[PDB]
Amino acid sequence: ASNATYTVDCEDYVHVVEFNPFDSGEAGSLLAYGGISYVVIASCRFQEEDSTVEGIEFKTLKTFHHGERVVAIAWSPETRCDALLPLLRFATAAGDKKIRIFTSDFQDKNEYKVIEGHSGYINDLVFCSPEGTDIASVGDDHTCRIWDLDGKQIAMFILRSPGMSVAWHPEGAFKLMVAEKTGTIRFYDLTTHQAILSLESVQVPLMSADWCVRNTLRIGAVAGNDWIIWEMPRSSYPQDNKPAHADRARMFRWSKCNENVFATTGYPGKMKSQIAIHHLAHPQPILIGTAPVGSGLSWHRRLPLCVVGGYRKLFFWLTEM
Amino acid sequence: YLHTPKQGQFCVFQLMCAESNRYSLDHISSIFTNQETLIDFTFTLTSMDIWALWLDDDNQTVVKHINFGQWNPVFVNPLPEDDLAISDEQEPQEAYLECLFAPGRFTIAAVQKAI
Repeated sequence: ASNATYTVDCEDYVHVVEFNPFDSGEAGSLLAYGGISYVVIASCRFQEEDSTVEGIEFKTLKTFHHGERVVAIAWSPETRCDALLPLLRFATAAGDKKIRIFTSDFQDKNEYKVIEGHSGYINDLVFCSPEGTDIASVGDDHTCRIWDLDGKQIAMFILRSPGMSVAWHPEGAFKLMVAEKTGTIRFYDLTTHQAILSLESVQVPLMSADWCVRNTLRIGAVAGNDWIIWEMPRSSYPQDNKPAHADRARMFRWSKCNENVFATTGYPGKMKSQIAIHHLAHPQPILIGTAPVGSGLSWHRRLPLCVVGGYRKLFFWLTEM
Repeated sequence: YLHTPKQGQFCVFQLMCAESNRYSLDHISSIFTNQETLIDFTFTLTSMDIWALWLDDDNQTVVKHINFGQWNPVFVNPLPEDDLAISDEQEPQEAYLECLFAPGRFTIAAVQKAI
């Protein structure tokens, strides 16, 4: 088990962690993490980006009182730290089945809006517009729902099982990916409000799916114990299927810098949650990390670096390319 | 069963033996049918029923029984529908797979033969 390259202390348990995938106009990479009753927004700078930094410079920028356990965080594309018009916008899902949109100027103006209408737990959410006006959410009510920033439901797709992950297509307009617990991944067009296509996993339950940003034909997921890769439009069947974890895989995320590298996490388990970093050319994980109990997995935008939340700590692994 | 071009007829008889070894038919019943084509029939002495199987003019399966002028219907299962209505929200693939693999929906032998 590799030790984490960097470790940052947190006030409480980290339930979710997400790097800002967008350019905020700052030299540092923005990071959001959700606790039991709060969301923290921080800036991270690494020695690999700036030779004036020894290891990791971690600065808390803002803390938002949430009052509920945060389960998912989505960054808005409008998020900017530019000194002329700073705007922080992100969405959260929590155990109360509500979405909260937070807006801040990083000064005194801190607003949040509550969106209601899911009848079950929300499992995942994303901003599903380049303009950052629309939010997609999925949950245990067997719905995928589309919301404006006004909290009005624009659209609703009835699922055949609980929606487990949702992702916007990185290049193609109007394409939403929805991963269902029974192994089906569906693609929806938000203009026509129609399902375009599905993929099926060989294993169940399907727990997380992500798009490869560097190769928009590739989808990766975790189902049962295994990680699964599809290459579109070649087949509805997996191209690759290999073991990820000895007992239940939970999260899958593609590296933002390398189309052959991805991370998986094991389920919040008695054997301390393993992070496994995989490279498609290798039959085994290139790195196996241990986090004592960790939830959330996110990749840095530029560096070959991933973060996992744990017990009062963030753990960072740099992958040698 | 007497097939005729305009109308079918069933007749039930009892065999009688006189003291002189002379046999005759005693006539028990006569039952008319519609223009349906008779495939098979049997009759039971426990229930005194005639069971009969036909095809109609559209070649659908018709079964009826009668105690030996009204035939009792059997509700035969229809064939699956020609068109499948697919909602604008349903993936066409899921809808067709559900129909095809539905219990009593289809027989493996047909699918294996098409492939």
